[PDB]
Amino acid sequence: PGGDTIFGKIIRKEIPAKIIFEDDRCLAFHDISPQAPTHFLVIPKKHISQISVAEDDDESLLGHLMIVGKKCAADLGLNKGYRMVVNEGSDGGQSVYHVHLHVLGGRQMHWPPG
Amino acid sequence: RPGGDTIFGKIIRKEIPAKIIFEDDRCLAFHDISPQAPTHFLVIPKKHISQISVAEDDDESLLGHLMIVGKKCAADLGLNKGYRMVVNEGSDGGQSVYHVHLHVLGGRQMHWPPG
Ligand SMILES: Nc1ncnc2c1ncn2[C@@H]1O[C@H](COP(=O)(O)O)[C@@H](O)[C@H]1O
Repeated sequence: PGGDTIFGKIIRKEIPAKIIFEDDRCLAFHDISPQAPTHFLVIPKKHISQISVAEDDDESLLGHLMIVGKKCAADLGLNKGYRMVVNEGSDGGQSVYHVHLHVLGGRQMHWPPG
Repeated sequence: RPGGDTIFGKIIRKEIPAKIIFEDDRCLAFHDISPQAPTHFLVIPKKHISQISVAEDDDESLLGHLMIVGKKCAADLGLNKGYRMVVNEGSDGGQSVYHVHLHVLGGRQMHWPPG
């Protein structure tokens, strides 16, 4: 349950993380390697390894990650905006094979997005 | 009006041209006019939502649908080595069109940080 990645360990509370929000199906916490003054992740508790293998039934859950992300961003005072990112695979630069939504703010985000 | 006032609303109603990848009752996927990767397209809802920060709770399935369509289009376009999904919110996010949309970029190595 939670999967065999470091994010699984975080979900199971086996290793520490700075948790922002939790409910019965997702978890939001600050990234250990922040790329902006505010940088956190929203992850599902269901182990979906990558967005490319998500099913149609996961539709509401994925949207839930975004809504939680939006709400956490507001709570963290990101009133000038932010960027949401999902990485897939090698080219996408996905670092952990557990689906995660990046939320970055507190500075001007630039273009291209990597 | 169905689709809203932005240029994306006009694309939805076929009033200005677009290179469309996928269309159903809830969304539309089309190629970006200023690609930042060899493949770069957008997935947008047909319902006008100005930005992700004002999305409502019952917009959850719709937002998730954008992602599912995004990943399916990516697969259909042969992005087998991966891709990056992006949502720009507000000034710090660099948002320029205030109709919610998901970027999907691939066909090259994406770098970190993501802007
Ligand atoms: N007529 C158009 N057709 C397709 N893509 C567009 C059009 N106008 C703007 N875009 C793209 O939409 C995005 C809007 O910027 P942003 O709001 O930061 O995502 C940019 O990537 C633009 O290149």
